[PDB]
Amino acid sequence: IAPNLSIIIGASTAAKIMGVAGGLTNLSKMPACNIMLLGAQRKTLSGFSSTSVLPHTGYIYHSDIVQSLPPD
Amino acid sequence: RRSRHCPYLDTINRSVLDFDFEKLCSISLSHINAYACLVCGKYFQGRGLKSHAYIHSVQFSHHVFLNLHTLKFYCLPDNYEIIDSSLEDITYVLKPTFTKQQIANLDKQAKLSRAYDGTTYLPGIVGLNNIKANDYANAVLQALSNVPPLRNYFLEEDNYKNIKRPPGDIMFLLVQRFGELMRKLWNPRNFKAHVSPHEMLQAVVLCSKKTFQITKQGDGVDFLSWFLNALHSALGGTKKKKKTIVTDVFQGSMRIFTKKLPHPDLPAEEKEQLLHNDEYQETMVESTFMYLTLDLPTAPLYKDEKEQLIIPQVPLFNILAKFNGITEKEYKTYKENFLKRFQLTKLPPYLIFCIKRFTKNNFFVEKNPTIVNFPITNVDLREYLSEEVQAVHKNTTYDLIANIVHDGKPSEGSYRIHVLHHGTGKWYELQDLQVTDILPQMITLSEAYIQIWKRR
Repeated sequence: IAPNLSIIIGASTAAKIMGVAGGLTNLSKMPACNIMLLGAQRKTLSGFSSTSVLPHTGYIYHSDIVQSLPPD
Repeated sequence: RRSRHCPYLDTINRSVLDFDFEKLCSISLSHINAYACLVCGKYFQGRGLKSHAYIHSVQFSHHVFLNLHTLKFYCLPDNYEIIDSSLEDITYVLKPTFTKQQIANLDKQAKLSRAYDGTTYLPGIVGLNNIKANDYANAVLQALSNVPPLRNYFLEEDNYKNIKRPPGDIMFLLVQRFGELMRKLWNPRNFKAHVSPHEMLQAVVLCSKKTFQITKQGDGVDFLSWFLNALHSALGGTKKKKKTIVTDVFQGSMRIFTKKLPHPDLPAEEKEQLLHNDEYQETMVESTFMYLTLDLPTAPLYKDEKEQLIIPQVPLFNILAKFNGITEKEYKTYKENFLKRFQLTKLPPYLIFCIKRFTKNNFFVEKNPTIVNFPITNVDLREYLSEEVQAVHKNTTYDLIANIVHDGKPSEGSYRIHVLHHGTGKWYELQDLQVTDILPQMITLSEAYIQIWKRR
């Protein structure tokens, strides 16, 4: 269904970001800035720095491709 | 004869008797006729009028005592023998009478035993008391326990008396005290769920001299290397017993091919002629091992670029890959290096894996905290033997039995032991008196130091 998107990020995260976005047509009308925050949990900071508990982090930030890189 | 009945039977206190101390007179420092009071639990010199036991009996009004040699009870203030049905239980504590059926019906035992104090436990799974830096001693004693070939030779006192003891034999006390301690810990019915090796570390420090002093934490590998050797040497007086009860259990034949002078200081042509000389080549160096040594990769020494401070996990088969003709280790020493390749030619019934964690650098001794991923109930070692020997063994699979894990720096350590209760699968963690049925994953997560196997 989405050969181009399923190879950059992998089909798993591809499904996680297309299902939550309301479909491929829905996210095609969506800016990349908003596509970053797809499934971005507003995790409750447990008395920590907001940097420690990843703020503004979405499924794309948890994809295998990005996690291969150093945290910075 | 009022000997059989006594009006002082109830005064006996069973939870106070701590029979793990030295059986020498407290008042006058003697081992002869060591008599123990049952009311309070003190040692004395023996029976007789105006004797230390008699003086205590007529002073504290403690009547019924116990003989530690004849195992026959006495009432000292009138000094007559005492016989009772219930009292027999006490005699089972200091000298447990493990008849052969109880040995034969102990690997099939799955009932938690009863202690007088109420502290439940399983036999064999017993906490050895850490009096003074006995963590390594307790660890090695527990690891040596749970070995059925060694388990079935010491639960009976009639196994090691018949051995020949020369006039200069000064190490049989080690064997007999090991046997007695094992009987104390393997006891189904004892007042305390723990046991003190107080009578055992004394024999250890007598046989090993000041070495392995209980003041400072000893080294596990350095310990059992001497301990198994001492057990082998004690069994047999003035008679070469190449195979004794401990030799045919852990010892295995090993082949070594060793080449020497590979030193880089030699030029290419000179080294080519040297290997051409046929003087410096692989040699027939077959010998015996009491335990297989495991050499680990060095610590990463650097943070991983993605996940900093990554824990180094190495599969066990990488370590065991040393024992084959494929790999060869350079045990360099003094001026010239020595390239040795190892090989296995006789798998012992139980395989011991010592792990070289603690090593001295050029300046200071450190530890190698490299975790190892190792299975516990399925491993194959058939690739490490020559086929002309592989046909002999139809069992090359081993199951873990005991595991040793060390804590912290060499100068500050605290041994912990993972024991497998045979018959069941409960892996129990013992440090000093700890008892906890862990899962088969915490054994992999922790860093192992000494492993015990079974070829089945």
